[PDB]
Amino acid sequence: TKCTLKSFTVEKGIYQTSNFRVQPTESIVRFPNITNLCPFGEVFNATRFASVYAWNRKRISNCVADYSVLYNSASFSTFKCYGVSPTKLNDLCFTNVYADSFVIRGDEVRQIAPGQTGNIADYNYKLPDDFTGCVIAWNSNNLDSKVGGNYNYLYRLFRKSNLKPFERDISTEIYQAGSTPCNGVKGFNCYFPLQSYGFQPTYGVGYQPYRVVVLSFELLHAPATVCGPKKSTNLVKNKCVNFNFNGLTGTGVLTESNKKFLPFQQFGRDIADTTDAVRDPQTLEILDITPCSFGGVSVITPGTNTSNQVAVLYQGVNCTEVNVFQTRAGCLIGAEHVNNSYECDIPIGAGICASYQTSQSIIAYTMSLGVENSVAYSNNSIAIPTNFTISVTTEILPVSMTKTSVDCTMYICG
Amino acid sequence: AYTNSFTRGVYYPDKVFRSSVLHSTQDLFLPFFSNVTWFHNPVLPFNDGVYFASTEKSNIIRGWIFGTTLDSKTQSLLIVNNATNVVIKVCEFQFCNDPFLGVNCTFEYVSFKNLREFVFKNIDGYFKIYSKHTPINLVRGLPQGFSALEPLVDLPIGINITRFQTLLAAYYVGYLQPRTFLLKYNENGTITDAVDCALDPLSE
Amino acid sequence: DSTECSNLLLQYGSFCTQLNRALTGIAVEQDKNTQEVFAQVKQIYKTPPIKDFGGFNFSQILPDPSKPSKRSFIEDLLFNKVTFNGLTVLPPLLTDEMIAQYTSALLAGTITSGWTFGAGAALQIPFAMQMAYRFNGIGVTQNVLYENQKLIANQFNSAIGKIQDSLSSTASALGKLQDVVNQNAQALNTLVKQLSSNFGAISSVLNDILSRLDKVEAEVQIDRLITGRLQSLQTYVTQQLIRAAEIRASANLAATKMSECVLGQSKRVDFCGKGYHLMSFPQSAPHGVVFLHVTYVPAQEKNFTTAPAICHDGKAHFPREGVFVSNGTHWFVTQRNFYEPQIITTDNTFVSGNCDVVIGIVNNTVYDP
Amino acid sequence: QIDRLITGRLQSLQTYVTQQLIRAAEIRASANLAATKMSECVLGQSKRVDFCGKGYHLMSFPQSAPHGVVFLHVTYVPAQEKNFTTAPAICHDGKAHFP
Amino acid sequence: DSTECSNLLLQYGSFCTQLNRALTGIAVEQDKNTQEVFAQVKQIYKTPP
Ligand SMILES: *[C@@H]1O[C@H](CO)[C@@H](O)[C@H](O)[C@H]1NC(C)=O
Ligand SMILES: *[C@@H]1O[C@H](CO)[C@@H](O)[C@H](O)[C@H]1NC(C)=O
Ligand SMILES: *[C@@H]1O[C@H](CO)[C@@H](O)[C@H](O)[C@H]1NC(C)=O
Ligand SMILES: *[C@@H]1O[C@H](CO)[C@@H](O)[C@H](O)[C@H]1NC(C)=O
Ligand SMILES: *[C@@H]1O[C@H](CO)[C@@H](O)[C@H](O)[C@H]1NC(C)=O
Ligand SMILES: *[C@@H]1O[C@H](CO)[C@@H](O)[C@H](O)[C@H]1NC(C)=O
Ligand SMILES: *[C@@H]1O[C@H](CO)[C@@H](O)[C@H](O)[C@H]1NC(C)=O
Ligand SMILES: *[C@@H]1O[C@H](CO)[C@@H](O)[C@H](O)[C@H]1NC(C)=O
Ligand SMILES: *[C@@H]1O[C@H](CO)[C@@H](O)[C@H](O)[C@H]1NC(C)=O
Ligand SMILES: *[C@@H]1O[C@H](CO)[C@@H](O)[C@H](O)[C@H]1NC(C)=O
Ligand SMILES: *[C@@H]1O[C@H](CO)[C@@H](O)[C@H](O)[C@H]1NC(C)=O
Ligand SMILES: *[C@@H]1O[C@H](CO)[C@@H](O)[C@H](O)[C@H]1NC(C)=O
Ligand SMILES: *[C@@H]1O[C@H](CO)[C@@H](O)[C@H](O)[C@H]1NC(C)=O
Repeated sequence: TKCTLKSFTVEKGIYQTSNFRVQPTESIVRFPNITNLCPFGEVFNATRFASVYAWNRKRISNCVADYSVLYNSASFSTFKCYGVSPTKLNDLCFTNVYADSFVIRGDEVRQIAPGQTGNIADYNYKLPDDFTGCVIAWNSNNLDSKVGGNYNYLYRLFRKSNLKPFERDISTEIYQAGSTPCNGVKGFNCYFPLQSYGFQPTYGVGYQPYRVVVLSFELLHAPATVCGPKKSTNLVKNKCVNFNFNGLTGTGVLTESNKKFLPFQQFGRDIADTTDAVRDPQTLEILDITPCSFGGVSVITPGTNTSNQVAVLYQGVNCTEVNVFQTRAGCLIGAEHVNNSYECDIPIGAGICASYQTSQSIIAYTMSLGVENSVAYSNNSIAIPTNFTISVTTEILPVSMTKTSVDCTMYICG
Repeated sequence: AYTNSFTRGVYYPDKVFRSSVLHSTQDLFLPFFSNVTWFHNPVLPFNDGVYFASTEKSNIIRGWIFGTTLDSKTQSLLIVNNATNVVIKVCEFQFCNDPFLGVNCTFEYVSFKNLREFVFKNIDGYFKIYSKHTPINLVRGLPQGFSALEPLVDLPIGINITRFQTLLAAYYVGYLQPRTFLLKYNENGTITDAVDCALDPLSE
Repeated sequence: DSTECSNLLLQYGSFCTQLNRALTGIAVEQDKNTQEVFAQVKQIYKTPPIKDFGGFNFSQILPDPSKPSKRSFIEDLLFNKVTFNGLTVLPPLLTDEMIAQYTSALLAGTITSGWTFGAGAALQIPFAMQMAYRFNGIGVTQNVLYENQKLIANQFNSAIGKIQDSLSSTASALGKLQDVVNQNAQALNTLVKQLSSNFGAISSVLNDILSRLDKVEAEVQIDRLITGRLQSLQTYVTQQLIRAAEIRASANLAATKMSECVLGQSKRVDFCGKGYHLMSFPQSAPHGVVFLHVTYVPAQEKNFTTAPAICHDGKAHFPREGVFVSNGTHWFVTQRNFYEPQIITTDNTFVSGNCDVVIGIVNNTVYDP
Repeated sequence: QIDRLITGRLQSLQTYVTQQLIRAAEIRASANLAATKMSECVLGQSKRVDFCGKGYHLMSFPQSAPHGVVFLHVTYVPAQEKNFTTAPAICHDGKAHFP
Repeated sequence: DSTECSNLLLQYGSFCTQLNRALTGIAVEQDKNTQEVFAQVKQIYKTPP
């Protein structure tokens, strides 16, 4: 109160010094039952796999991409994400993702990077120098390798010009190495463009087959149909909480309710736009929202020139949220409840007043309007005054203010 | 040919419950007492969006196509009822100049005594659909009365549309406009009445 | 309670404190207005168990002991017919039950003791004699009441009956009180609806700005919502300061009609309702007061010939109180506000000068008793 | 930067002048009441109940005060009552006498 | 009467509507002030010839 008034002496009264506010006891986040997981497992667990000159692709869309199912798995001999850290991918969204996927020897996996050069990068699958997406790879000698050599996997050795970013070329066209004519068939200066690693179980790790998947992301004018999955908390009723239902943030005492939303409706609003209810997106009950309790805090005080005791009123607050006494004006703390009644010293509200009285303490009581008097009326009785008092009554009226004037140009600038 | 729309074609404007209240909103509604084009079929413009309705229980009105060309050069919505539920695709179909039913790609989905009413509108990459099915006692005109269409689907397809057509006995078509409407919600939170604020000085 | 916004709002300085100090000033005035209107009486007077008020029937305006609160019958009609974004409504200091104890005290004083409970301690007087001295205060001689007391009581009881029917017939009778409720509701709904507005910011949702943008870009958008919401509050507080000055001007008028019409008998023409004022009764209503102003209205005139003076033995006689009239041929003196003709006499009249001077004087006989 | 100080200081000065225009209307209403109390209570004898203090008004005296006026209202208060029996009229020779 | 400005003015919300509503309250009150002063009298009395 002394700080509120910028004074060391406080005169008798009731002073609002602060605002009370129940703080949110915990945070709630709620989204619908996590469903339509993106089908990455159809690629990473495939029996067959692509030759790198003719890589496989699938358009991943309209699904939740749980990248943590990928990056939590220590199975991957490489897991490089470009522009973004892998853990952040469970938060982000994209228009589509593509599983650009193939087999090569373990050494040539070094060519799978933004702006790389070499047989794979330039003649089979090119990544742009500013890529964004994840290169993922693992050793597949347990799947893609054969006694005497698996010659079915192929890479392009020869091309006349490099493939552009994400460009593809299946052609078996003969590489003409000079002025020598080739007529579409193999020969001297006329070499076949596709070649094999011939994978054998005896190979060293640089020659052993590796499976590769590059998760190519995109974001277009079309909406972000692929997103990292949102987690949900437990749900709380009859406590003040911070909350988020779908995209609707707030803070309040959530409760059950009898309101009957239509089957497509998600939020309730009161007359002046304020949210009054929400459907929980997992179990489709209607929660009432009411704000967390708040109100002015007022210090009831006799003057500091008479006592240092005070009593405190939490205006419009129930004592369960905060002698301790529940008035209709608010929870009142440090004032004695009294069954007598008196004239008002300090007003509290809703018929309550408080005063400093008898050992002396602050008391709070229902105010007295005056002494009751049954007037002695009867159809033949009159009272007549036998004497008088002249009485002099001081009445005080204000008549004029202090005459301020301001030069606004000197106040504003100077 | 044409008929008067009366008070048909209101739909729930947002996914929000409100009750015993009058709410004022601006959106692509069918204007009150506007003309609807009447048919027993031609390709039509789409503008900002379309109200469509029919007297139908034979299921001869099978579906719709939406796009610009409606043919091969670019993506095109196909929406069809398979006599069990709705089926949807958006691929660049090389389908006919006038297709009917006998009596790369980016999205796909699967779901008289009566009037069936629909609204289709496309905003910021979402194709909205709303509908209602209701009993009637009149053969020719739209039924003079009021009931509000409810959202079916909210399809995130990311496509541009300027024309549409119907895959084939009355049906009726009307373009939506950015009117202001005042909507009356009852205790159940249903829109039970509406006022078109532009219609006349009493409605203002 | 967004901390990013709250830290910016500190830079606007004392604006927020002077809004609360202004709204607190208005809140104290509402209790001061309510005190100055109703708390004019030093004691809680109460009516006797018997109701021998000379045939007048106050039952429709005295307290009902059976009601859940001690309001009168007409105060129940009046209480029936009027009908959290950091906002709090505060309760009044006097509850509606305490306001009904003051209207009871004012009314029970007025009925049992007349004007006297305003001037001092209440002095009992029989109600027919109180009405006789309220008649005598409007220039109608007191016998005009006592000779017509049953008629006057029946007209009063009937006129009180019409107030129930009038207040039951339409809520539009309480229009001034219901308007004062509707304006405060309209002002708060407008203050709350302004939270939905953008004020040129990217979004009107404060946590949404803090999600779309990084710190310095978000801060530049939040300062638009702070400016627009601060201007929205300054507009509301300015409008409530003007509306409270308008209600204080009305509360000072109600405190004056309490002091002058209820605690006394006004001679201020049309101040305490039309007609000559007899008395009035206060009844409470939500956010206001209702006065039932009882007034004498003169109602069945006759034309008479008149003269300013009469000659006798060359002396010009003038009426002491009242006016001369002719009953076609005979001459009489009557009181001014009610036809009660008497023979002209040396004690009905006084003499000045002689018949030469007065314009319009007539010749007659003054009877010397 | 200076346009932010000009905007804030100008809105700060508009807030002061608005509240002073409203406060001047409160003090004008009080000065018109005080001028009326001087015309009716001091220069006259008011019959307006409780206008010039409690009791029946005899006279009042103005005293000045800083920014105001103080009236010493002098009033008759009736002070020592007795109960009496009473009647509206007195019958004599079959005719009613009234006071 | 410029549309490019009017669309920005809508972003300030209810300020425009409450300014029109305040001045309409000023305007309607002037006829009340004039009725309260002069229309004290129930009939149009005439002086004799
Ligand atoms: C979510 O899963 C729970 C499992 O108990 C089930 O009760 C609930 O109906 C499901 N909700 C949705 C929207 O699928
Ligand atoms: C109030 O202050 C004055 C001056 O300091 C002092 O004389 C007086 O005793 C104080 N009041 C009480 C009740 O002590
Ligand atoms: C206060 O809060 C408790 C618990 O919420 C509740 O039982 C009680 O009814 C509330 N009201 C009062 C006046 O105690
Ligand atoms: C006040 O009154 C209540 C109800 O009669 C009673 O329970 C309580 O003991 C009383 N307290 C005091 C201090 O008189
Ligand atoms: C009247 O009151 C005065 C004091 O005010 C007292 O002296 C006097 O005796 C009383 N009685 C009469 C009849 O004067
Ligand atoms: C509206 O339709 C009616 C037929 O139902 C037609 O007579 C009228 O000309 C049409 N008006 C317009 C403006 O289309
Ligand atoms: C909804 O409509 C039904 C119709 O029978 C009615 O019983 C009910 O009271 C209404 N309100 C709610 C909230 O259900
Ligand atoms: C007073 O009026 C009420 C309602 O008209 C009536 O019930 C009551 O009996 C009346 N009292 C007397 C004493 O006539
Ligand atoms: C009084 O007499 C005149 C005679 O011309 C007449 O016009 C007028 O209506 C009469 N008024 C009453 C109240 O009888
Ligand atoms: C009044 O005048 C008429 C004739 O004008 C006369 O008959 C009557 O007796 C007189 N007295 C009364 C009391 O009417
Ligand atoms: C009264 O008025 C009439 C008409 O103006 C006139 O004839 C008559 O002489 C007047 N008498 C007096 C005494 O003024
Ligand atoms: C009144 O009487 C005197 C005689 O006593 C006479 O001269 C005079 O003319 C009379 N006046 C009238 C108005 O009749
Ligand atoms: C008058 O009579 C009443 C009857 O109850 C009594 O209380 C009172 O003391 C008497 N005297 C005076 C001066 O009022």
